[PDB]
Amino acid sequence: DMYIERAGDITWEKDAEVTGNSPRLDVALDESGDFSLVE
Amino acid sequence: GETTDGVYRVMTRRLLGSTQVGVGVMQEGVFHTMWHVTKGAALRSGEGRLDPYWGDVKQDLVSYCGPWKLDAAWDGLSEVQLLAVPPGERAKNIQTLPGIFKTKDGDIGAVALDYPAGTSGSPILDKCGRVIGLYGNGVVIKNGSYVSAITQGKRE
Ligand SMILES: CS(=O)(=O)c1nccn1Cc1cscn1
Ligand SMILES: CS(=O)(=O)c1nccn1Cc1cscn1
Ligand SMILES: CS(=O)(=O)c1nccn1Cc1cscn1
Repeated sequence: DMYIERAGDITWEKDAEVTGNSPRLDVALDESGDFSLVE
Repeated sequence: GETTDGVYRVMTRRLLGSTQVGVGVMQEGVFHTMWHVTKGAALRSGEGRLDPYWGDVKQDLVSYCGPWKLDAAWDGLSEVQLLAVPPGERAKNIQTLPGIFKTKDGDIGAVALDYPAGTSGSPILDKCGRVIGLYGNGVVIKNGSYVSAITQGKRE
């Protein structure tokens, strides 16, 4: 049996760590909810 | 059970010890997570039971106790925050500028951040603290890195 436990409030944090790039990708979404790259 | 708004871990005791299989959002008395985290199974909150109310495998979303309530959208311009809730680790905000998934049915925001699979369902937020979607359904790219769609439901 799966169970849930609270982990925090949902709030924006000022001066959070900033990372990650912003790729623009061509993708396909199938009937099973899987994304795949189109090339 | 606990019904306070917030981000929650989704755990199971089926495997070794207590294992985190994902994360979700409690808002307006409804629990929101990705379909692949629970497979649509019922959940426990203390002595209370949460039954599935709506779900869709293609969207990879599911709501419990009521209809999907989250309706904020990425503005397509600004940085957002992933409120990552990794297994065994404290909730932590990570700021990023989303990229884009371009599909035959329109464009979706996407976040290029790497976390364990049990982080799926963690919320992505705008600067007003609104949940614009959930992290955890995406693709593996050319260098082995992970890029998640910003997956959002529809408030009926
Ligand atoms: C490409 S990226 O910078 O989004 C990334 N690469 C590995 C992990 N993450 C996110 C991250 C970096 S430090 C804490 N979290
Ligand atoms: C991505 S992972 O599976 O190595 C991982 N294990 C625990 C947390 N993370 C994510 C992380 C934070 S900073 C670099 N990696
Ligand atoms: C890059 S991957 O998809 O092969 C992966 N392997 C371990 C974790 N994840 C990433 C993840 C985070 S939330 C859903 N999936």
